[PDB]
Amino acid sequence: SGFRKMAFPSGKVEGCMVQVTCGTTTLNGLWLDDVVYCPRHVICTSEDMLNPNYEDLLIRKSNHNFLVQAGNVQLRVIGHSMQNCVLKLKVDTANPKTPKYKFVRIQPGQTFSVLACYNGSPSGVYQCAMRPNFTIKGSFLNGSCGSVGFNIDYDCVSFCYMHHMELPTGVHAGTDLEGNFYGPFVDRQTAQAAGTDTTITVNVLAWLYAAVINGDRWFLNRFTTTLNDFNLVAMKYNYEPLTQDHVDILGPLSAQTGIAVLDMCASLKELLQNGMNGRTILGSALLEDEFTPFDVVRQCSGVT
Amino acid sequence: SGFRKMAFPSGKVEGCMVQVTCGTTTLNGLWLDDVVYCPRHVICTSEDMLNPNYEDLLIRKSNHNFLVQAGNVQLRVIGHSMQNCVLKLKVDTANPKTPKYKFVRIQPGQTFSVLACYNGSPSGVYQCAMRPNFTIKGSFLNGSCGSVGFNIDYDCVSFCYMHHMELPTGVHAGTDLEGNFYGPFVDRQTAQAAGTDTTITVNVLAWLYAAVINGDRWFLNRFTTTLNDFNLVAMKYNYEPLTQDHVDILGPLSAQTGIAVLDMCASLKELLQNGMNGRTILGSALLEDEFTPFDVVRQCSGVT
Ligand SMILES: CC(=O)NCc1cc(Cl)cc(CC(=O)Nc2cnccc2C)c1
Ligand SMILES: CC(=O)NCc1cc(Cl)cc(CC(=O)Nc2cnccc2C)c1
Repeated sequence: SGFRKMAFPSGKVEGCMVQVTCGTTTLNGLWLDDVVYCPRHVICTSEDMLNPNYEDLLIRKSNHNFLVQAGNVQLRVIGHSMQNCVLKLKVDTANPKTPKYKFVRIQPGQTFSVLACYNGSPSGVYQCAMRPNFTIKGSFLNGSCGSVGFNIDYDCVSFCYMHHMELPTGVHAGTDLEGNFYGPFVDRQTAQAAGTDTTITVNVLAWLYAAVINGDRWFLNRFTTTLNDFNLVAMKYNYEPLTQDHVDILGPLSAQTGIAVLDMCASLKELLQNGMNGRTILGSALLEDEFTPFDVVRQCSGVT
Repeated sequence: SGFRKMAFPSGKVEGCMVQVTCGTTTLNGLWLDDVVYCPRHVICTSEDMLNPNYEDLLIRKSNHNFLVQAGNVQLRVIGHSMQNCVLKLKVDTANPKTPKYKFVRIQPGQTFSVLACYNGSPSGVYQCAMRPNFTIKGSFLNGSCGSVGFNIDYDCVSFCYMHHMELPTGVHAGTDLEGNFYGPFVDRQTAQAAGTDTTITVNVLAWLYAAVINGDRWFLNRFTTTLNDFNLVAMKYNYEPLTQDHVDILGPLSAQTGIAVLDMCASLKELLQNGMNGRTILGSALLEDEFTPFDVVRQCSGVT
């Protein structure tokens, strides 16, 4: 028993982290096979960052201008190319620690582990979610760019995120491993609207199932609701509309606890309308939305 | 910016995890050098666990009865011994992935990362604190015994905890790497009083400094307090008494933000007496006590 915001073990990813330096800028790179992936703003100076012409900036750079260091050993760069907002640096050596991996574009509401890195070295690992507005509420400082988000299935690391920037609002923006930003964000120092964020309804319900599994049951009630009535409440409280697909993904949790999804929705409805009344659920005084139904099942069953 | 419950990167510890089987019981072991450390209840059966005579149970076991598997390879056991509540299995091979390490007995209120494991394989990593009552509020299931807690300083892994059991109250108990339980707990199936827990006052103040650093300042007020007046409030709310040593450890955070410790105590006092009023601090609706002042400095400065 017990429920924690658990991250995947970071070992397979620690072995891929490298430091990439170009000109005066140093950030993190991801070494998989003979390729190092890193944000393309590594080629910019502070003056360049207001409206950088990346194509022009990259033209002034040669393979020898990108300094890639893995721990203490220097990697030899034999090719460079830009794909969307990432640079792909071909190196003459395949990373001997390359795990089985995939590049995936996660959906908003999905979660992943982030290995925060500075100068190619890891500092910590934390679990987070891609917000409905495509930002991530992370913990990142200057030099953390190039840190990656990932998931792990048995032996395969699915890389889903690469950190690029912090918005003026303190939230974080980045790309998939093909360099496509999640959201409307561009890699330039300009005003950027993050957009209205909502609460991940299906995740809150999953976390309510995790609470029941771990003995926290005070919020269960004698009521039920319908998808339409629950969605009127979700609208009022900036919760994502719950769909039949969400109800279906909650099936395993509904089967394990014997609490129908719509009965759990009525608990969520009462909690939204009345609050916690000074009480807690799984050590939290607010409704947690950074656990997917899959995360709850994985943690409550002990999948390694 | 941003503040997260961040764990240390788990790689150095993943490389030490092994599976230990004895009789019908399988749990996790920690392979450092030519020694595998694991909970001594690995030698018990379910009937034995009510009042096990460990010395007698271990006498019926030989080196060949302890099956130690590292990934997919079997380790040869050449010695076995019991030290307090841990078994030390000498193996004929030193772990090639043994990091630089120390065995440390952490103090209550200190934090550490836990690498939860099942059958010698890691499932996740989370940050937690040794509660003042010497329990840990973790996420552990059957088979997680032997999972370890640790801290990392540059290249040295300080092992501080080994998971042994779950109390009937759902909280977790375990030992240092010498087999000494933290707290009054014994490794037997009996009633065990966890004892009154308190809130780690110095950690809440550190987290209040982290909040100011990251823009959350709504709780700052026009008031100050004294150590004695603040401690009367801490008593009333089951908060640990704040001492001059705590004030001193908060010095770096006080220097960085320019907010005197006693002024921050007056903010904490007002928050304890009036609550959050439906607001949040660093995404939390309650006062967080699982970040030490050192954790705050490390995260806010990006130490790798
Ligand atoms: C406001 C802003 O940062 N816009 C321009 C911009 C656009 C890009 Cl592609 C990159 C950067 C640097 C950057 O944001 N780094 C960073 C990352 N995470 C935490 C803290 C920092 C300082 C800056
Ligand atoms: C109530 C109780 O567990 N007492 C006896 C006892 C004492 C000891 Cl040394 C060990 C065990 C097993 C045990 O608690 N395992 C476990 C660990 N973490 C999470 C879930 C589980 C089931 C059992």
